[PDB]
Amino acid sequence: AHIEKQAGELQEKLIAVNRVSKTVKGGRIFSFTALTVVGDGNGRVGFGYGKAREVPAAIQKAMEKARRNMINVALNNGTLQHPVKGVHTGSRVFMQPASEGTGIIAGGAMRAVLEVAGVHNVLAKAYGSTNPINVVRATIDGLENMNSPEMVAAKRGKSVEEILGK
Amino acid sequence: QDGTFDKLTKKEALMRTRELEKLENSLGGIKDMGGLPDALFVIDADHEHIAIKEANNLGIPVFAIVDTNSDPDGVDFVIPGNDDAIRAVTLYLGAVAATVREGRSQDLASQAEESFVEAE
Amino acid sequence: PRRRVIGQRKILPDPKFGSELLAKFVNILMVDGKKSTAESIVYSALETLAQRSGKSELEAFEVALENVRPTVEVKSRRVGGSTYQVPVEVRPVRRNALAMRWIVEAARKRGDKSMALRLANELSDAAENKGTAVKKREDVHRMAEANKAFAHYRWLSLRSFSHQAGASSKQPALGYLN
Amino acid sequence: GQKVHPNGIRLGIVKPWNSTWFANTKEFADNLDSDFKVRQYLTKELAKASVSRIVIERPAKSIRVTIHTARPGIVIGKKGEDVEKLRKVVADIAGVPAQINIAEVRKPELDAKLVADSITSQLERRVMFRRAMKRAVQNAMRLGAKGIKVEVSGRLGGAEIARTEWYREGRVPLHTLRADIDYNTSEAHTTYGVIGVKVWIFKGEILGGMAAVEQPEKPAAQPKKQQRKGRK
RNA sequence: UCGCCCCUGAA
RNA sequence: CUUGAGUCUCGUAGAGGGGGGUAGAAUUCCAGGUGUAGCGGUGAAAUGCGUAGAGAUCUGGAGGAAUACCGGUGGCGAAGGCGGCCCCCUGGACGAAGACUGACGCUCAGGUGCGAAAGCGUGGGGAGCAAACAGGAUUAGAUACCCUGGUAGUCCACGCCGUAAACGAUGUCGACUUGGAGGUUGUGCCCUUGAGGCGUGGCUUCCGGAGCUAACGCGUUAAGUCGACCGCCUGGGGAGUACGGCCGCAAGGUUAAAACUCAAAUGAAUUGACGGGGGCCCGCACAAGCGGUGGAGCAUGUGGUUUAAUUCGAUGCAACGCGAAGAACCUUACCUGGUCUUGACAUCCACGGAAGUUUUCAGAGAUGAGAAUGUGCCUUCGGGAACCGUGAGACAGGUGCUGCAUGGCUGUCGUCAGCUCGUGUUGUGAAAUGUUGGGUUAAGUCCCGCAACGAGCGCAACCCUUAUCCUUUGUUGCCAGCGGUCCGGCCGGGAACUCAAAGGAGACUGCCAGUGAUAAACUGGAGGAAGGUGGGGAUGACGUCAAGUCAUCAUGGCCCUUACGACCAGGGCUACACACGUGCUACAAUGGCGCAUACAAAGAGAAGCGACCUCGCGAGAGCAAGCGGACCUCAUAAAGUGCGUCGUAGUCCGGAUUGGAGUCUGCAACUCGACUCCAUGAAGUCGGAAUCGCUAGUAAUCGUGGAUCAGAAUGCCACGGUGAAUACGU
Repeated sequence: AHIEKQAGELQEKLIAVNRVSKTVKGGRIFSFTALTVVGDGNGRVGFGYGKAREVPAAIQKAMEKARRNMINVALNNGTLQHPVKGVHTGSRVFMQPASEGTGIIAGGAMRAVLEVAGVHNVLAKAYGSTNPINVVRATIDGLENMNSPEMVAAKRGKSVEEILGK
Repeated sequence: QDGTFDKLTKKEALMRTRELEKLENSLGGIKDMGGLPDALFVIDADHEHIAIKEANNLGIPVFAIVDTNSDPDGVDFVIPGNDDAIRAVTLYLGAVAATVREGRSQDLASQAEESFVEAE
Repeated sequence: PRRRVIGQRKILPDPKFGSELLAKFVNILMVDGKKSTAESIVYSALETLAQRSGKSELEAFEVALENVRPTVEVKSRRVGGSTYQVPVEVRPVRRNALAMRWIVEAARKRGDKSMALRLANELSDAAENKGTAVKKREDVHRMAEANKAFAHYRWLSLRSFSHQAGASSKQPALGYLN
Repeated sequence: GQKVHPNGIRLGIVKPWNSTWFANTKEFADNLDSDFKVRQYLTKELAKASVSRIVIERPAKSIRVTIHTARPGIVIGKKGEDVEKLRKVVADIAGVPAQINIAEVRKPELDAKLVADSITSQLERRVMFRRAMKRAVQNAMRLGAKGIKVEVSGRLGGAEIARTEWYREGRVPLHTLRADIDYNTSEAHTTYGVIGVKVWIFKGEILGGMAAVEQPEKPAAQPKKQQRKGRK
C-alpha cells in the first residue's frame, strides 16, 4: 500500500506484542512478533507482523508492514458513519456509530485501533472467545467496509439517468 | 573482462567461467530493465497471474488480454489473445505485437505533441 | 552403502615361481606381518610335497587346491522369506581364497612338527580328496547343493513378480526388495 | 565446547603475533613469566586511554614498551612525565632495561579489544546490556570492519538464568586463512554475576597481515655455490 | 517379517 | 387461474419387494478303485491325521450352504438394505407428446409402520467357518493374537427385541447461485450418411470458481445464498450410569438425573521429533574377512569393603591408564600429634632493627632461647627505602559450600550437510516459500525448473605438510668426475648428486572419447609423481544436553575469624576378603635359547648426557675428551637374517611369587621407588555367554624417542622397521 506514517501528523501506536515459537531441530526458537498501527487522527491505518530476535526490531518491521497494509477510511464527525456487524475470523465483531458525548468504550484492540482511525466517539462490542489478535480484524469490519452519504446518494442519482436514456 | 587477470590460474579462472555464464543466461534479460515500471503488459496467466496480484497490491497497472480461467485486474484494456503462450505464440505476431508493440509507435507521436504545448 | 570400486593389490612376482597367485599363498602363510618368516615354510613344504608325491611345482599347490574349493559359498543375511541364508555362487577369484585359507587353518589342527611338514602332507592328501581339509568342502558344498531357495526373499519378491506380468513362481523382481 | 575458538593460526602466519620475542635454552621460562607479569600492572594502571592492545618486542638487551591505543594524546600527557612512570614498571620486572615506543593513531572503530572494554565498562555502570552491543555495532559497521560478531552472556535484571546474547551484522567466517580475524575478550564483574564479552571483528577478508607484507630469502639465482680453493 | 513390555517434574 | 401438487396415456431401464421352481462349480460326508510312507501346519515347531492303507488322484452316490467370473464411485430402494438362472404376484423412479384436475400443498411433537448384525422363544436343518472349549505354540506368565481340532451359533420358517461410526458423523421440503471433465439412463434434432455430430431432461462421481468456514475443506447433489416446519445442544469427568416410569419372555432397550470433583476437556492446523510406516542416500553399520577382550597372571584406574585417613571430583558411549605429564617424606587437599593468631602469604599505620653471616643448645622438627659477626642505598644522621621481627586494627587467608547464581574452558551429536536471516509474496495466525522438486556431487555442490529474489554461517574455500621436478645455500651434510690414502667421506678437492628448507612448477574434471538435457556429472583414456573432495593435519558451526569443571583460573551469594585459616613432623594416596573398566605378558618351532650378522627414523641434552680407558657376572662405578650441537653423546635400533641346537614335553615354552645378595637417584628409599644378581620357579597347552576395533602402508607385529621426571612407564604422546587378508554385495 502507501505510507500512513507521515511527518507532522504521524500517530504511532502499538497493539499486540508477545513471543511465538517454532520447535527447531535442536531446541526451540522465539520470534518476537507484535502488531502495530500508525494513524494520523484522520484515518490511514494498517497492521504488520514482524519477526525478530528482539522486541525493538519486532515493532520496527511491524510498522514497515503497517504502511504496506494501509486501508483508507474517510468520515465526518468523530464517529464512523455506518454500522458494520460483519465478522472476520472467529472473533466476532460489532460496531455501531454513536453520538458525540461518549468514549471509545472498549478495553481490547478496538480501543486503540478505534482511536488512530480518526474515531473516538464510536461504540463497539465483541462476542466470542477473548483474543486481542483478531479483534484487530475490525480493520476489515468497519473501517474498510463502510458507507457514506455521497455513496448512497449516487445510487439514487444513477437510476434517474437510465429512465431518461430510454 | 578481468576474470582472467585477477585469476591467473586454471584452478580459479575457469572455475569462475562455469558458474558465471550459466547465471547470465536468463538473468541477462532482467539487467536490461531501466527504472521502476509504470506499465506492465502480460500475455499469460499461467505464470503471469503473479502480475495481477502483486501489481495491484501496489497498483502499477497491469494491461491484460482475454483469459480462459481468470478475469483481468488492474487498469485493463483487453485485446484478442488467450493465456498459454504455447498455443498462441504465432497469434501474438499480429495481435498484441501489433497493438502493444505499436503501443509505442502511436505513443511517441502523442508524447512529442504534449511536450510542444508545455514548451510554448 | 558403498561408493565406487574396491582396491586392487599389486604384489611382487615370486623368486621361485614368478607368480602372484602363489605370492598370495605366501601372504596367507604370513603371520605378524612378516613375509620373511613366511617364505621359509613355503619352500620347505614345496620340497616335502615333491618327494612324497609326484606332481609339479605348479600342481603341488594348484591341483591340490582345486579339490578344496567349492563353487558355491553360503553367506548370511536374515531375509530369505523363510528366515533363510542364501547360497552365493562365488566368482573364480574368491574360489582361490577359500581353499588357500583352509589349508593353513588345517595346519593349526595339526601338531606334526614344524608347519611346513603339516600343510605339505595335508596338500598331498588333498588332491585325491582323502585329507581333512577337503572335508571342509564337504559341508559348504554339501549344504548348498542339497538345499536351495535362491537369493530371492520369497514374500517380498513374490509381490514384485505378480505386478510385472502375473506370476508367483520365480522370475526377476520388478518392484522393491525393500 | 560449543565454540572451540579457532584463532591458533589466524594470528599465526595469517596475522601477526602479539608478543614477538626470542629466548634461548635456559631463558625460555624466564622471558615468559616476566612479560606477562608486567602486562597485568600495565593494563591496570592505564585506563585513561583506549587500549587497542599491548604488545612487546624483546631484543633481549632491551624490551620495548609498545602500548597501542586509539588515544595516544592522553598517554603522552605533558612532557615525558607520563610515559616515564609506566616505562619503569617494565624495567623493574623484566630483567632488561626498557624504552618507550609508539601508540597507534586511527579511529577507535577498529580492533576487537577497542570495542570490548568500552561496552564492558558500560555494564559496570549498570546501564545497557542487550542494547550495549547494538549501539557499538551500528558504530563499528558504519566505518571500519567487514562484519562483526559479538557474544555477551545474559545476566541482566537480576535474573538467575544462563543465557547467550548473540548478535552479528555483516559477515564473519571463522575459518578464513586469508583474512585478519580479530578476537579479544573482556569480562564484567557486576553484582548481577560475571558477564563474558567476546568481540570478533573480521577486519580483513582477502588480505592477511602476515600472509602479506614479508620478505622470504633464497632463490638468489647464482649458478655457482662458492667453495674454498687452493689444493694441498 | 524375526513376538519384544517398562520409564516423576519445572531450561 | 396454473406456475406448485396429482392423475391419465405411451414407452424406458434396474441386484426394488415377496413367493415358488431350476442349473453347475466348490467344500464335506459315505461308498468303490489305484498307489505307499508320509500328510498337514509354521517364522520355526508341535497337537492332530496315516500301513487298521491316509494325503493326492480317479469313479459312483448324498447333503448343506453359497452362487466364481459376471462387476464397475454400475444400478435400484425411504432407510436398513438388495447379486447365478427362470416363472408368478407386486412397488417405486424417469422421459415423451399431449390431456385433465385445479393449491387438492409443505412440514410435523404425539401416534403408526419399516429395523443390518448379534440376541431371545418355538419348530426345522447342519457342509464349511467359528464365540465357548481342549491340546500345542509364542511369551517370564499368554485364560490371546498364532497352529490343530471344535460346540452354541451362523442357515431355513414364524414371532419377538428394536440397537449400529443405523454415516455423507451432513433433518426434511421448497427456492435460488460461476463453470469443466467423466459415468449412467430417457428423448428431440443432424448428408443421422461418423459405433456417432449437435441439443435437452433424470440420476452419479471427480475437479474447482465465487462465497462460506477457525481451518481441513464444502463447493449448483453445498458446509454458498434464502424461507417453512420439526428434532437436538448449552463445560468436561460423574454417566447414557443411578432413580422412577415405559417397552421386552429375557438379554436388555428406551426416557433420563443429582451429589461430588476439576481448570480445563475438546476440534482444526504449524514446526520439529518419533514410527518393528513408506520411499530415498551414506558410514568397518552389516555382509565378506583380519585381529582382539572376557579365561589366566601381572600393570593401572574405579566401585564395594576396611581403616584414624584410604583427600576430592568424573558416571553407558561422551566417567572408570580420566583430571593426575612418573604420589618415597614433601607432593596433599586427608588423618594423628606439635605449633601460630592482623597472622605463612598483602597493603597501610606505629616502633625498633638494614637484610643477613657462621655457629650452640633443647626438640621429631615446627620452633624457642642464645653466642659472636654485617652496617649497602640516602639522610636532618634520629629517621627511613627495600627488607625483618613484633604490636594494633580496617583486614588477610580458605583445593571451605553452592556448575539449579555465573564467566572462562571442555566434551557431545559430528566433520553432521546441515543451520538461519533480510526482502517480497502466501496464510487470520503459528508459520510457509526460499531450503521443495528433476538431475548430480563428498558437499544448501553445480545446472535447470518452480513466488521466490538475495545474503550470512557450516561444507567446500584460502593455510600448512607430503607424492614429484626445478631454484638457492653448501657446513658439522653428499661424493660422482678428480687424487691422497690410513681405504674409513678419514684429508684435499668438486657443488653435480642425495640430503636438509626456505622459495617455486604442478591437478583445475584442465585435456581426449563415450555416457549424461547439448547442464552439472559419471566412466574409461592420455600426459604426468599423482587424478576426479590426491593423502594427512589445522579446520570441530549456529546450537542442544540448567552435561562436566567454584579443584587450573575468574567470580554473585553463603560460611569459618586466639579458626574450617596457617606451618611442621610422622601416617594414609601403592589398604583389602572381593567385583568391574582399560591395558600389558604368555600359552611356543612363522618359536625359544647360543653363535655370528643386516640396516633406522624422529626427538633429547651444561640440576644433563657422557665416548675413551679401567674395573665390575651385571645393574653400574672410577678416570676423562666432547657437546647448548646436520660437531659430541643418549644409541649398542629391534623384530629380521645366516648358522648351532632343541623336538611338541607344561617343556629347552612361560614367567608370577618370595628369600638372600647387590646397584642407583636422593638428607633419608620402613609401610609406599626403580634397576640388577642368584636361587625359587607360578598360573596358563591358546579362553563361554558375550562383546569391540579395523578397507592399506591401514590391520598386524617389532623396536626407538619424548614430555612429566632429584629419582619410577606395560600409561599418554610421538618416530621409524618389516608389512597383509578380505570386500559378490548392500
